[PDB]
Amino acid sequence: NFMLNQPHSVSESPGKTVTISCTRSSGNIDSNYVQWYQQRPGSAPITVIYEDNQRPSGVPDRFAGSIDRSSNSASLTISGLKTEDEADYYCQSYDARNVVFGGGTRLTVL
Amino acid sequence: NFMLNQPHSVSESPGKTVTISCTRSSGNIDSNYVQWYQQRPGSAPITVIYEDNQRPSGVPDRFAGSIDRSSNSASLTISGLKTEDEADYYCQSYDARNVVFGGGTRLTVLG
Repeated sequence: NFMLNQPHSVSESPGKTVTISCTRSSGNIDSNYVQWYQQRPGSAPITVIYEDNQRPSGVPDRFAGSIDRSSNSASLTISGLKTEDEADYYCQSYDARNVVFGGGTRLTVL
Repeated sequence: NFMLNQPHSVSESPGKTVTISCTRSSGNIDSNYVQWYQQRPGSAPITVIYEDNQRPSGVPDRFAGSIDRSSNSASLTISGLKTEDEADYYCQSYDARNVVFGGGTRLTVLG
């Protein structure tokens, strides 16, 4: 088993870039795919990144996923922030007998 | 290209067994693994079921995943219902390689 640790929240201005990171506590981050989910409270989550850095159809190119083996973390970078981007972001990966989610990062667009 | 439709709300008394459906709009429900996530207020989702009926350790056997091919859907059944089970439940599967989520179901324990 392992944990995916990410900041409770982060704030940034519209038009700017923000990076939300997810650190895996044990085992190598590159051991399994990392997904990034966007959820606006009251609605189901939406996949913005799957398999570390692949954006599904219909997701703006302003979203990009990356993996950093040196820090054993995954990052979601959102450029040109739009108000609509305000939402909670959860990273997720696979362990052995479970799917583990990060605590989620509340992104506030000032 | 498909959607995973679930009932918006479901309610049941404590102690009883509640079933939450997840219906795939197109393509066989059994052609890709279905996961079930439990999301309590202001917190992160947790996996209660993965690969159709697998329970990670920690999750009570009170939760069970199943597949009904006649209604092309997956179901999460929760027995010994407790007020603590109240939360939003999301089913999830794969379209190509993308992760598709169900609309979600608000489970209220009328108790």
